[PDB]
Amino acid sequence: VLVISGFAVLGAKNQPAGQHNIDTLFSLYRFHQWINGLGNPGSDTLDML
Amino acid sequence: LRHNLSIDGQPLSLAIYAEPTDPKALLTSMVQASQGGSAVLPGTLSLYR
Repeated sequence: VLVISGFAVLGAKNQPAGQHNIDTLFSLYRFHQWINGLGNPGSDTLDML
Repeated sequence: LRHNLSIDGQPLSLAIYAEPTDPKALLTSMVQASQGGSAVLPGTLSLYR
């Protein structure tokens, strides 16, 4: 989903898509924690995400 | 006398325990994804049977 969105639904700071650094690293870590905490409807949540 | 203690400074009122909120459990769930098929290549018709 992240690559299909091309980091547009992820967001970025001062760069298109996303540069491989600490900002995107922390963003992805928090996003994965959110996905883990999503719960059972998380599949559909990512579906319309 | 001002702080309502004993002669040796021992508090005259027992301090409340203030029982903590204590931690909670964590949960995780499953996530699914969907895909389509590949383009059907027109099979080059051989001569065999």
